[PDB]
Amino acid sequence: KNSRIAIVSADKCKPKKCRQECKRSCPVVKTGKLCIEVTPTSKIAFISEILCIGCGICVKKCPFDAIQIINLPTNLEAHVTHRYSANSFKLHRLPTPRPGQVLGLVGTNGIGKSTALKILAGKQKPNLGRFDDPPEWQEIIKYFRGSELQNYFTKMLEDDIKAIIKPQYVDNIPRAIKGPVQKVGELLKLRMEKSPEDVKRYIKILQLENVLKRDIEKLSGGELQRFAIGMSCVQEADVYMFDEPSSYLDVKQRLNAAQIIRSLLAPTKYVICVEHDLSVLDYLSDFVCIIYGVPSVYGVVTLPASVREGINIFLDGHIPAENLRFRFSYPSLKKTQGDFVLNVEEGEFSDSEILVMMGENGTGKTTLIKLLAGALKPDEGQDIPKLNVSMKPQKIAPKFPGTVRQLFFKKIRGQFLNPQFQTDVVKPLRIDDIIDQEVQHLSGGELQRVAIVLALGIPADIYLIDEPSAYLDSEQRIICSKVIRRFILHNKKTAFIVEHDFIMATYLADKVIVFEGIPSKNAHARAPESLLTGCNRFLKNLNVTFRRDPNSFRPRINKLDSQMDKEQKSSGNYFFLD
Amino acid sequence: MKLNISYPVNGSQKTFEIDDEHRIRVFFDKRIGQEVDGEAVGDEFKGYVFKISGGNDKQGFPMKQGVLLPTRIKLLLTKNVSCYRPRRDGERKRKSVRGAIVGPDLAVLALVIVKKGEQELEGLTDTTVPKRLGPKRANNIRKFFGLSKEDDVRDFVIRREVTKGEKTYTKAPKIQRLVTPQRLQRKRHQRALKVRNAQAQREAAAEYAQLLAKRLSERKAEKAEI
Amino acid sequence: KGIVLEKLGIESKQPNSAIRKCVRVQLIKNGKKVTAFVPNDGCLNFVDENDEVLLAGFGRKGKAKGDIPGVRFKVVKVSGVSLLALWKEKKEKPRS
Amino acid sequence: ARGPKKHLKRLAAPHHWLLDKLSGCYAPRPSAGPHKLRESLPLIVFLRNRLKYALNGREVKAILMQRHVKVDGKVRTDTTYPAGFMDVITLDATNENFRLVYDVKGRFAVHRITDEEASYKLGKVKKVQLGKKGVPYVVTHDGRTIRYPDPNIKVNDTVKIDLASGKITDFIKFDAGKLVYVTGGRNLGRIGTIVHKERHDGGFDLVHIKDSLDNTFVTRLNNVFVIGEQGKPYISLPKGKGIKLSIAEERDRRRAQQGL
Amino acid sequence: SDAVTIRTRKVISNPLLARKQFVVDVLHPNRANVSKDELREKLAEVYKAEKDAVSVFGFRTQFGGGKSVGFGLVYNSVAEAKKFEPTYRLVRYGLAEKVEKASRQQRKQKKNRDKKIFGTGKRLAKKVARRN
RNA sequence: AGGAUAGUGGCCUACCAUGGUUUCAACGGGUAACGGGGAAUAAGGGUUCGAUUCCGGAGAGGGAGCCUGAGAAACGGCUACC
RNA sequence: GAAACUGCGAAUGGCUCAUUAAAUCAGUUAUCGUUUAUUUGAUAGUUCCUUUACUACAUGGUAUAACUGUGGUAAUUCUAGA
Ligand SMILES: Nc1ncnc2c1ncn2[C@@H]1O[C@H](COP(=O)(O)OP(=O)(O)NP(=O)(O)O)[C@@H](O)[C@H]1O
Ligand SMILES: Nc1ncnc2c1ncn2[C@@H]1O[C@H](COP(=O)(O)OP(=O)(O)NP(=O)(O)O)[C@@H](O)[C@H]1O
Ligand code: SF4
Ligand code: SF4
Ligand SMILES: [Mg+2]
Repeated sequence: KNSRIAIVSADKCKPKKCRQECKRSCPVVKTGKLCIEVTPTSKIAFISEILCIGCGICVKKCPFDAIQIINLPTNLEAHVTHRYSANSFKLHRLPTPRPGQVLGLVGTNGIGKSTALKILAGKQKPNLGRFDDPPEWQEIIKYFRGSELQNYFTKMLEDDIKAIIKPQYVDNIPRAIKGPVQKVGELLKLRMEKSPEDVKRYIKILQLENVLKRDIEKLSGGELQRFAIGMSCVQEADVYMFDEPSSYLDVKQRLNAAQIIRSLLAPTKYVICVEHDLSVLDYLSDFVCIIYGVPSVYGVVTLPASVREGINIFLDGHIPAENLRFRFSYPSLKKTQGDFVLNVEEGEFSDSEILVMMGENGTGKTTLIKLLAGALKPDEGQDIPKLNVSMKPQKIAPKFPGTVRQLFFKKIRGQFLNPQFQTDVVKPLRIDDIIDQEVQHLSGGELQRVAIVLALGIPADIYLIDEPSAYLDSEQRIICSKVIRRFILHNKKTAFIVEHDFIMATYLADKVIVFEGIPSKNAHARAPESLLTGCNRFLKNLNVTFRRDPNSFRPRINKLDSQMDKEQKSSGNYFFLD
Repeated sequence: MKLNISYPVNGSQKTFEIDDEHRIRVFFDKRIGQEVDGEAVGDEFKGYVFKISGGNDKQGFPMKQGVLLPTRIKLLLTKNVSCYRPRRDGERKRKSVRGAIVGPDLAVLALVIVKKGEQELEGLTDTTVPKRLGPKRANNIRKFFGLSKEDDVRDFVIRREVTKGEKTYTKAPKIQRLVTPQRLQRKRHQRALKVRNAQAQREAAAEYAQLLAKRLSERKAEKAEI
Repeated sequence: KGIVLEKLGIESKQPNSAIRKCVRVQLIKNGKKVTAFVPNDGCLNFVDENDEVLLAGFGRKGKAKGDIPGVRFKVVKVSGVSLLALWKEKKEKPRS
Repeated sequence: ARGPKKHLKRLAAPHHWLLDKLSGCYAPRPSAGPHKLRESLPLIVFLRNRLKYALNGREVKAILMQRHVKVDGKVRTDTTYPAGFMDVITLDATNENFRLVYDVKGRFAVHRITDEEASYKLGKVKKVQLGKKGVPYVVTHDGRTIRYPDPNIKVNDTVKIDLASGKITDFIKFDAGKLVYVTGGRNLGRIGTIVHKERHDGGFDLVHIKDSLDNTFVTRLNNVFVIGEQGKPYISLPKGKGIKLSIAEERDRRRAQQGL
Repeated sequence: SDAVTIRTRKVISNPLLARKQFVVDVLHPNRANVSKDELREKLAEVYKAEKDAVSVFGFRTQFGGGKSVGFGLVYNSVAEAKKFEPTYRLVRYGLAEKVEKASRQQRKQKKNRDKKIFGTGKRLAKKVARRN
């Protein structure tokens, strides 16, 4: 049912004063194996993890109440809302779509969230870990009766709650539905019903005023994520869902997205977000609802918490229920397309070193990469890559039927054969499932990790990388970034890294180029200067600032205007403690 | 610091983002209520004289009236007194509130005015608010226009139209504390009722005297027989 | 309910000459060292060192059952399954 | 516990409202009124349970709120108003009139009365004192004070009240040779005229009573309340006539003779 | 169907509510159950007041079968019936239509949200608009 | 004799007196003790249980104080300290 | 007819039994030692105390929420001015 385990350290958990009863009255200590290791000494009582059966006998008769008792995460054929078949991912609790407030749903990547959202929508129905008969709603209702969803699901059965979801991926929505006409224009008009004024408010407060005359396919994923959310938003419906809305978007444009999501919530409506967030989930949701488990094996959803409190528990780890641990050169080229002026400045693209890009969505960072690789251009002059070019795509919704192993044969596993892909991930979160299994059915951070391999895979040094933070969280992001840095610094390469995330940029960065200008008009890429001044340039134009969380070193965006915000505006610094 | 000025006669008001410490060196070490000249601040407020009513310091705490000390202190606050509103009846609460001594730590001085100077301001001097609820009670109506007490109230009443678009109309205020036939009927009925009560008590006590008399006759005269 | 300590080989009284195969158990609640008999034929190989077992008394209320010195308790469940169910091949013991 | 009790459960209420154990947790607490809590009977109880006119509380409220029914010929719109002993419940439903008078078993039967009897009621005088400005006054069992009474009317006597007016139309003195009803307790809803009274200093004047069959008994004076003269009761008595048959006569009359 | 035979036992006239109240007893061999709608159709043969003016409700079948007991009402006019009959029965009869609004706990949540806002609350929205 | 209470009253003040309880078991200690209405068992007498659907009491983490109301020492009221 | 002001309600209920042994408690009195909102029934024609001018008694004054608009704070059914 669970794995009970002991924990030790406390305020004057005094082993020297106590005459150590823990050691004196533990059953495992008195049958060979030393579980609790202690003496009359200056340090703390040490107690093992693996050995401890549970019991809790030491807890009761330890003289001070130092040693508490915890329960660790393990599957026990309990609940089980759905599986696929066997040696596959399962899920246990889908829950309270509590209304009148937006519901945050957080976890490390490939944990079930998306699947749960689909289940809530009523598209990918659950099966209780069994191979069900034709529409067996009855049985599932009986299984989750005595609880809120009985009502919800029965309503869904008679479509008195109409379904809508923002999909996980972005590249699939333009390709699947080949519309008669593009733009925002008519395709939005056919989607919307609600009213004339609300749509005007949405598109206006979304600060676009760009893609009103332009086809979707041309639009970059960021301006495209935006459209996706808009299409989800205006659709007249009872239920509302946003499966990872705030990925590869600007820091300024994330907040107002959140506040447009907020628009829908109040009058007896249900809203369900998913997000891998910094501290922008402060505004997204009211009710954060963490999910734990093992990636691609089992996932359990904890009952909802307050946003503040929930984010704070996600960091340390332990909670009221369980305990999930957690913690050379290039010239000034002038490039154009149709409704754009993408200019570039001269720069020093040094050997054995990184290069950091930032900017607003539509600042031209992305097409640059395409042109460097091979697509169109130039009308006057360029510098060909010396080293073999290596490219990373943003619009990732691929199709290689069969399996991922087969697709891995197109790269090679036998180069700098000592870890590389294992150092990225192998022991804690595991890669076995990701190395097997289809790519069609794989989720965000794992699909993204597919592309992180397709980079240090074909023989190549000069590297183009834009938005790896797409569909990843603080667990998967930081270690991955560290690994990337270790790769390109140790064995002599050059890489043009482009991030929207603050931690994934600043923990790596050294030379920082800055994009500048208004979308669907202009674009200027400023030369690589210091990390401080460049970052200020990036953020002075966007008009937003951060606060380092003093205990843990973590970014927290400010509230547009505030007491500290104004000091930062007047001083200039948007990053403390280098 | 930010400033919030409001001219009471016209009913206009505006904020002013005032940076630079030398521009606001006069306001420090002063109390709420005291008059302050605007010539020392700058040229836009030259000639004006400002009275202060309240204010808010950092972290959005108000300045309590004349309570001294330029620091946030914890005070009991009851109903019918400033810087608090009670939910439950007779609920007293302790809240941290700052004094009326103006210092560096302030955020918004809630400035009012006294005298209008030589220069005219942009927003405040020009515009004037229409004062919303006009006199409801009869005496206040009579004092607004100045009608002594023999001009009638129905003809002289404050008005406001309501143009919908298709079908226009004009709803008016109800008056209270005003004479009608109905009140005169009520007072009359009250007095009459009282009179009827009195007469009924008078008539009732009379029969008691007769019954008592009869008792004295039948009983006390019967004692002479034995 | 209790854990265990070790398996025993209790030398039985006269005339009933045998070995009884009991277990020393440390409980959860007080955590007192107790001895406890294991019922049925075989069935000492089910339980191991460290294992959650729910004990019952014999019947006699305190003191020995019959021929076993010191032992005043039997068992009921081991890993929350019942020894009776295991002896009779009905149910299966979990690995953990 | 920190003030008055507004709720009231079933079971706690008296046995003589004929409240079934089931079909509810709570009972109607009688509102603060003329009569006491335990002795009296709510109007809701008189309507849905006894007369069978209304089924729910809804219906009762809908009947009461349209005036029609009235205790003492007065509106009386509240649901749980305590209608007690010897009260006239005037209804407009086909000119029906009702008097609350006790039965054999100490309950309130649906006893109809004439239109002439609806004019008046009775009342046991509980105290007689001087009010303000030396005016004497009486007080009945239902709190109906009457100003300027006759000096003959002393404590324990009965008064005939006119309803339409707060006046004393008649009074009857307390002794043997009068028809004497008895409320309260064991001998509740009986008639036996009084044989003789007993004084007892320090409260509790046990009166001796003798019914028509000469089965004498004793009751406490506080629960005793007279009615009229011998063979001339001022109110129309119900079936039974305040006699109380033994279980033998019950098994003779009520489950043998009455059958078809 | 066979026999049917409606029997309105324990008849009480109710002047104070303008109705009659009675016990509908039915003898229905060779058919499953009694059906209220059919009894509404056929109760007007004895009383004569259309259908909606009358009303009925309240039944249960006897053990075994062939018979059904029930408790019911007959109001005189339609308006009286509308105003005195409980709201839910009208829906069954098809006169009124119940506004199918939000869940009970949902309404309670709404109430709490309304408690949490002082005054009308348009001021807060306007303040937010000036802010951004 | 005052004060204080809606009030009697060592309830509390100042003065005066030397009393009150008790082995027909006070005073202390324990209670895995809220008290009753009852429950289990029953030849009769009893023995054991009664947190628990009714009455009464007490407390809303521990204590102490208080506003407001007819009514609280209230806790889905407040105040401080732990 | 939302909002707010006023008036009532929120001391009933529901929950648990930790303390508590002549204390709670049961039956049983008493308040001629008392408070009692609310129902219920009765209930102040004598206040301009110069009822000789005295101010209106065809019935008079003080404010103030919701409100319009200007904001403060990271934040709570925080609230500041005008
Ligand atoms: N149809 C399917 N067939 C096989 N495996 C699946 C299928 N759907 C999901 N999975 C697996 O279930 C895991 C979790 O699914 P999902 O809820 O989409 O991940 P996630 O937690 O939303 N990831 P992310 O949104 O990037 O954080 C993935 O690791 C998949 O390997
Ligand atoms: N043929 C075309 N005509 C007009 N616009 C185009 C065309 N092709 C691409 N674009 C857009 O021109 C923009 C150039 O900005 P781009 O470099 O893509 O920004 P970005 O780095 O993608 N930032 P983000 O959206 O946050 O990822 C893109 O947003 C494209 O969508
Ligand atoms: S834990 Fe309790 S017992 Fe083990 S050492 Fe610290 S104090 Fe002594
Ligand atoms: S918990 Fe059970 S096992 Fe882990 S230490 Fe205390 S006793 Fe030994
Ligand atoms: Mg996913």
